[PDB]
Amino acid sequence: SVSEIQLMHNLGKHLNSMERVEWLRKKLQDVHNFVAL
Repeated sequence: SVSEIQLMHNLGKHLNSMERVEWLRKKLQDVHNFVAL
């Protein structure tokens, strides 16, 4: 897409408002491990 670099157009699986709040819930069990398991 065009203009996809606004902070890398702060993209993350099309992170929206309800996706960023759930994102943060996943980043809570990630910031001290960084593993998808």
